[PDB]
Amino acid sequence: YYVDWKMLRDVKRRKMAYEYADERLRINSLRKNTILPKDLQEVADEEIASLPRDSCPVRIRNRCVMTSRPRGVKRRWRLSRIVFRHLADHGQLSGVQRAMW
Amino acid sequence: SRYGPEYKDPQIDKEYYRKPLAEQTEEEKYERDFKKTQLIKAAPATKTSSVFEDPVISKFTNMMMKGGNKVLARSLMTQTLEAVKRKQFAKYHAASAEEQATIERNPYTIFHQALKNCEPVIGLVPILKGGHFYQVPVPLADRRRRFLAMKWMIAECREKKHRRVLMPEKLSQELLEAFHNQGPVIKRKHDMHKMAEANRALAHYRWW
Amino acid sequence: KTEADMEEYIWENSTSEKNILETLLQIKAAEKNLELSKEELLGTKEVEDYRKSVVSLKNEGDNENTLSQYKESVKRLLNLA
Amino acid sequence: XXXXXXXXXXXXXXXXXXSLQELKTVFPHGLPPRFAMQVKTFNEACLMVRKPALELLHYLKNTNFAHPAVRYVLYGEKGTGKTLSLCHILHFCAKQNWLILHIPDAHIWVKNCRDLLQSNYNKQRFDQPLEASTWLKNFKTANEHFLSQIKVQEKYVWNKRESTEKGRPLGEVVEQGIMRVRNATDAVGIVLKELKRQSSLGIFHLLVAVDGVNALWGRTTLKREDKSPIAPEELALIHNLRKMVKNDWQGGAIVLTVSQTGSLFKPRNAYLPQELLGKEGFDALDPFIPILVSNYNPKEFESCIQYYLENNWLQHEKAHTEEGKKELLFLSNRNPGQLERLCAYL
Amino acid sequence: LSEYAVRMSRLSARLFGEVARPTDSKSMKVVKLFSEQPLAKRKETYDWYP
RNA sequence: UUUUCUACAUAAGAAUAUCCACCACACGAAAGUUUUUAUGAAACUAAAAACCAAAGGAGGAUUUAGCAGUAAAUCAAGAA
Ligand SMILES: Nc1nc2c(ncn2[C@@H]2O[C@H](COP(=O)(O)OP(=O)(O)O)[C@@H](O)[C@H]2O)c(=O)[nH]1
Ligand SMILES: [Mg+2]
Ligand SMILES: [Mg+2]
Ligand SMILES: [Mg+2]
Ligand SMILES: [Mg+2]
Ligand SMILES: [Mg+2]
Ligand SMILES: [Mg+2]
Ligand SMILES: [Mg+2]
Ligand SMILES: [Mg+2]
Repeated sequence: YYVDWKMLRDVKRRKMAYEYADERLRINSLRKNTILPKDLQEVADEEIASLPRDSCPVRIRNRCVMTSRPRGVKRRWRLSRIVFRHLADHGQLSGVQRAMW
Repeated sequence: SRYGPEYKDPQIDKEYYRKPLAEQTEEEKYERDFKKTQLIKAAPATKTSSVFEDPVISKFTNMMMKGGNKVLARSLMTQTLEAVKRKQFAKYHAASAEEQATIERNPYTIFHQALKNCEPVIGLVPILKGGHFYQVPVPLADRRRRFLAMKWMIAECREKKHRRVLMPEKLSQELLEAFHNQGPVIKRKHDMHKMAEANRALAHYRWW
Repeated sequence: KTEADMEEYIWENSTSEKNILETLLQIKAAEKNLELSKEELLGTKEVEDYRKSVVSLKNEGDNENTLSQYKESVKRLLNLA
Repeated sequence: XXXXXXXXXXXXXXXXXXSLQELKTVFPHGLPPRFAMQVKTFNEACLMVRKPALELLHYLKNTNFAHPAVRYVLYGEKGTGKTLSLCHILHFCAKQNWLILHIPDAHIWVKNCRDLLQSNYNKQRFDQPLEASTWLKNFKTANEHFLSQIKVQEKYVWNKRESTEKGRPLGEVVEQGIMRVRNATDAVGIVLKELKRQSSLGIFHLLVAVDGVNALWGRTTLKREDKSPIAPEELALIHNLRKMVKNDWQGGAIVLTVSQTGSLFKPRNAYLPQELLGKEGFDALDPFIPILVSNYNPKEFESCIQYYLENNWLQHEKAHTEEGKKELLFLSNRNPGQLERLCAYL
Repeated sequence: LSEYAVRMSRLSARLFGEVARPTDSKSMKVVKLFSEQPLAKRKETYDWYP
């Protein structure tokens, strides 16, 4: 079990987004070009609009991997602030010390 | 405060150090000073041993600085001393020999004078009694008085000019009028004095 | 190739060359000396002092020495001692 | 320090004076503002003489008017005194009864022009009436005697209803360019080209003094309503003024100066000619005499202090000691413009 | 700006293997686009969750 | 006006709310209308130009902060 249903949803959006990556890339290339004819670009427009939009990149949300919390995650540890702190304060996180200066 | 109470102030005057030999208690004193292994403060950047440094001008310089501009305040002051200088030269060459003996051409003596003359003798403090605030006559300590003069000059030539008029100019005018006691600054000093005279009875209230 | 493209200042086909040419034109026309050759002019030790001085002034850049060389070369060139 | 007139060699670091009428006559144009302050303050116009000024004047003594126009250059650090070392020359050779064409700051042309007028008579050149008119109004009082003497051989058209035909005194042209201001610039250029044409005759001894020559080939601040910046080329005044440095002519002498202060797009510290002029400038400027201008030496310095004490302009008590001298020496690095300012508030 | 300058530019780029013919700031995004790893493909994205 | 602009780093040149019919200009447009560009499958989002230039002319009762490299002013970076 992933910890939440929200997680299942986003796991799947990751798998989707890896699936169609190159269709996206390829099609969008024409679409982003000023050298090509506009005519090509309209059809291609309809084409990326075609492919399932649960497979689009921006629809992805980094979460805390243990705790699932949608905000507060620190990119490097893929952890929520609460969980991160929790670990770092038993000393279980290497090289992280409470900062004084 | 990165100085502990252990660090005593620097004495920056050179005449003191070069010529000790005639003074016994002071010889004893500065002996105590460095011998005490006294940790002493890094002397400030504004204080210099320059022969041209007038502490009063420095204070007045600062109190004119908005934000962090030393540069700008320095310049405004410089232009004020200058402006008064040239204005007094103009009064000199256009005058008669008698008045040539009279006129002060030193902007500095003009400044210390125009401040001596603008400083109030007594001032008011509010006292709360039985629900009302009475403004009561208080004798003042010198430094507070100096401050009141300077503060007043700056506030006066800051506020009441017409915007086409630069600061150094107006400041020079106020300096030269306060020199002859006819200036608005002195009107202010006088309204202090009058307010103190009206309330003189209440000088009983003050307990200290 | 464009001549503003170069990494050197070559005295050849320079503008400084034209300017000296006209300068000595007017210098000869004033002196009533009817001898006219670009060969005669460009050959002289003076025009050479100027070659070296201006080549060094463009390539080396602004310097005290360099403007002392400019000083001397233009000195002898214009008859000012 | 003792003096009589500008030219003496042993009088190096001595005080030359002029009159107020001498001053209104010789510098109808600007005098450096700091020094105009000095003069209006002390009632006396006073100056000292420097080694570069001496040098320049001795070169001007040996001049041959048969030879082509000779270029000179005064370069140096900020406030190092190079604009006044132009005026020394100015009143010398104006007292020698010459033609004095003086542009105090070229920079005022290239920058800050309220009114940019478009003139296609010259094929896309812009005229600056404000500047033209001021310059002419000073130039009128500059040389009066010479203005009635010059007879211009040309036909000139101001308007469909206005013209002047050859045989006219030059002063007429000038004042007729002032009265109607819109065409003042055209008249400036005209006065210029005919000045250079008449310089062939022995009647014209021409000293052309342009301070801030860097302005001529420099990059310009002024702009079209399309926001497009305009070249120094596009300016009528400048295009015509470059023609006056060209060394094509006889009888004239051009003293020039490279400024930092009034300039545009140049860094604050660059006092060297090739920088300030750039490639176009240096190249189009041909062999010239690169006269360095520098700080006061100790003698000139104690001379400047002598002079300031003489006027009781140092009002500080301790200014008279050797202490005061060492302070002002060390704060100014004995630089003329710096000492000027250190004394102003002292 | 010169022609010599231009030809040198072309030469250099076609040598080092960068863009050949003059192209808009816009279209260059295509180059940038294949020149990279598309965001969805990065191991730091798809393999996010254990 | 210890201001605004351009140059520029910290000496410069100009502008400066009233003339008057300016061919409006002094400060102040962060707001809007238009056009682009950045991102993105999707602009409602951000930025930039062009226009426009408004309230505001130092703020009632009452209140906030600061004891020194602090307050105040100025600039740059990162997290997501
Ligand atoms: N006594 C004296 N003062 C000079 C002389 N030349 C310049 N000064 C003063 O020094 C200041 C600097 O001169 P200036 O030529 O304007 O320097 P610039 O800004 O570099 O061009 C001026 O304000 C003059 O008043 C001189 O020959 N004698
Ligand atoms: Mg997101
Ligand atoms: Mg100058
Ligand atoms: Mg200024
Ligand atoms: Mg806006
Ligand atoms: Mg407006
Ligand atoms: Mg209003
Ligand atoms: Mg309160
Ligand atoms: Mg990030």
